[PDB]
Amino acid sequence: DQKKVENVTIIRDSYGVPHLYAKNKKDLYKAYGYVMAQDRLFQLEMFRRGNEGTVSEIFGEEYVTKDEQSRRDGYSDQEIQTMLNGLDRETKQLIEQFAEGITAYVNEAVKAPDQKLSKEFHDYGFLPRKWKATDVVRLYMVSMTYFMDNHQELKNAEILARLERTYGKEKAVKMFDDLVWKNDLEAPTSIQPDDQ
Amino acid sequence: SNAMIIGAKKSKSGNALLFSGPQVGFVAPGFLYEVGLHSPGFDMEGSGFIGYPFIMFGANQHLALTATAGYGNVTDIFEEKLNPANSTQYFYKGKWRNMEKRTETFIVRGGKSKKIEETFFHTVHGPVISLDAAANVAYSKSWSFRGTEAKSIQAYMKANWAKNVKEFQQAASEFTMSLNWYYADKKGNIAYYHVGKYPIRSNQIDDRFPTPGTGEYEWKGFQSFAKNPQAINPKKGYVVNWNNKPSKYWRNGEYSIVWGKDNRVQQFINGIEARGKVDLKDLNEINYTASFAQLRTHYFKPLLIKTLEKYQSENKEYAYLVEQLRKWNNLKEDKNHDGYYDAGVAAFFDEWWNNTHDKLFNDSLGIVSDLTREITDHRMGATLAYKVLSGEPTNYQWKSAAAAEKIILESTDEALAKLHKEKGEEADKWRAPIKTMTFGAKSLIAIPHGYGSKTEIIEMNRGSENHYIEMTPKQPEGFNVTPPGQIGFIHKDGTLSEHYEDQLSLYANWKFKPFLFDKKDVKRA
Ligand SMILES: [Ca+2]
Ligand SMILES: [Ca+2]
Repeated sequence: DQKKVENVTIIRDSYGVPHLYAKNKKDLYKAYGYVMAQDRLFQLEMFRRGNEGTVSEIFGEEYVTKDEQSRRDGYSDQEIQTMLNGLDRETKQLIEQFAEGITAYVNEAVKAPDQKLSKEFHDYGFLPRKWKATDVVRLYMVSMTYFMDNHQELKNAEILARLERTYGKEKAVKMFDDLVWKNDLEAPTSIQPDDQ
Repeated sequence: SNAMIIGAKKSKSGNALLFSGPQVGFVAPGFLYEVGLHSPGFDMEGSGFIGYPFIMFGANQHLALTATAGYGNVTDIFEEKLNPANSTQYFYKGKWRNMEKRTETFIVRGGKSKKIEETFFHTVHGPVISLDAAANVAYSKSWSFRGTEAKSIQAYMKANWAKNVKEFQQAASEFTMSLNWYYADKKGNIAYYHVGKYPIRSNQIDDRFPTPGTGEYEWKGFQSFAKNPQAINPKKGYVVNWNNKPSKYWRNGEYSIVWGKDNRVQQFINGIEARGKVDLKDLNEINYTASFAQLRTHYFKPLLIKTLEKYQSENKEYAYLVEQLRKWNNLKEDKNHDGYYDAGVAAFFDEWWNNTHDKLFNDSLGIVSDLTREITDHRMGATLAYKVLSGEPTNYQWKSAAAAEKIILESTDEALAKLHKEKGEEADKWRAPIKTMTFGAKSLIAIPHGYGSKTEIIEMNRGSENHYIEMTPKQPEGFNVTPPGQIGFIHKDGTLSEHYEDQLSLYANWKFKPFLFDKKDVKRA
């Protein structure tokens, strides 16, 4: 079906995918946030809580240690705002428009909660909050940082220390070099060095 | 995550091709969000991770893009030397320095609400993640992208707005986190970039372990983007990736365990090299193979076969096993959907491998296997096990060649004995029940975001979405699937959106929906 939210035409195809037709990027990115919230508001809320370390407010003590890790390694709102302030002014404005679109749905849903707030909000007995551009950065960080963050250096130190104390240093060093190599020159690569 | 880009000379149609397969798990609502974006000079269709104001898997008017996790070295742990008189002080560049202190309050739902308080610490290097009080040490964590995550968002938005290689490469140069980016355009070009900000480390330290934090071993800036692995129109005519190493001399310190001689990207290499020119149907066949392959077969099944053949005159059961192993297509698949893997010998091979890995390492690494099993039996490859069993050079002599051969044989006899006892002597009786999965309520961020789905589907070593894109002269064309469905809404009364899980059947049955780009096609979909 085709619909008009403000000055943006939204065409939803047979799988429900929204196709947004806007006259400029400011309108487009507001509609982008809006349709995402229409479709996924509870998921967005919980992903944001994940980054903020406030899941235990909803799901209890089982998520306290996860909340603690998220706050330990995370950023304050002011720190994220300082990040946004360093972007190109147009980019920052579009992230703000995206948050304004999510917020537009939040406001609509909280005014008509029995029809537009999803079952999880009713079952867990809380309301979604409005969004700022800093919250959009939190959505990015909660998932993308997972693929970058690891403590394997600490695991490796423990492997080496535990091998040393049982086998001695000379043998432990050789074993570790086979476990965690410096460079396996036979590892398959996506490009060859002549292609650089 | 896997990806392929195919240049014009390797494509049947002469058009560049792109394939995406991000592996972010399987949840309902899904981890991805599909959309079409259209404003003047900006037309783009595809998906991104939930909440992202940009497309990561898809195409604009000019170019297609995708990404896989880079596994580049962007996190370092610093070992801080603490003041024995004050554990909140660490030594750095000649003086005791004070940690930054932060008190955080956590409200916990009982049951009523509880208020917990914890204190968190920062050093010059970053957040304190661990304490070894017994050694007067604190461990802090440095990310090369600390404070530049918003710049990475901007770089991805610029990639969406880009119209050519130069603009895309400019965006790539601004991205600060470790990803592989893949590009294909309507002019026939393809391009690969290992993006991220990679620090210049001290040459006095072993980068597999934590760095002393006393000030003599600090990062010395970041290397230029021109030093990141990258290629435009590589001579081979294509790029494939399944999180493997970018280039021969590119290192990633503590996480080298994912970039060894035995690596799962071999499934994609094998499939592309087995073919001449390819089309999207070929790319889908390669995805199918990778999704169902028993990955240890590539290097370990020839070794097993060769060993059994040396002794099949002695053991009359070995000739049969060799015949069954040779005819097996190396997949754990269920083509007739009868709920059992089609090749009985795959059950034998699974058990053989489990037995072999245990015999190889239990008597030396058993005591550290809580840390090493995840290395030696890694999902991307078992390089050390292969080197030991094949007699190739290793730093430590884990097993003599004679001992390695005895392991292969003993593992065979034990696996076959168990199958004969419990199933019988014909391989068809060994067929194992398929492993299934559901699109559940908890993603890799490890907190619930919904109620999931109970629909069971065969397990596939496969992207959470797939796009297949051909950059034709007119426009991007192709097909995709984005399970479980577009819309995560469940009504208060329990009614699921009609689009909550209407792509699960497509996903499970290797069917796809058309990639829509022309507005005239969008209105009739
Ligand atoms: Ca590191
Ligand atoms: Ca079957």
